[PDB]
Amino acid sequence: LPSFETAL
Amino acid sequence: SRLEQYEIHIERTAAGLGLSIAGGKGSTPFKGDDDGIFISRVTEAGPADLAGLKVGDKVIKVNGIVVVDADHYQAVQVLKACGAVLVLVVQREVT
Repeated sequence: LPSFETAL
Repeated sequence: SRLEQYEIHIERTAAGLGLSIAGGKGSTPFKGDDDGIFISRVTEAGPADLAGLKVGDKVIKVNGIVVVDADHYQAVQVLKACGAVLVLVVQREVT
């Protein structure tokens, strides 16, 4: 599975 | 440990929101088997920190838009696109 982390 | 639900009023600035999200439906869960949207980072003295956001908060709504079941891209787009001011509804474990 993807492991996503997005800074915003 | 109480599970509380809070509203967090984030004013977007030139530095964005000052937060990172992890998780999302169909992705590696941030916390246990809950693949919801969680706050993984909070920029010190950034908009989210000033508004009281904490790492580990679970994001429930953004300006009334539910994202409890959102996949990751969905939540990113809501957080990017849906206002100069974001009223987040979050869930948090409190002592």
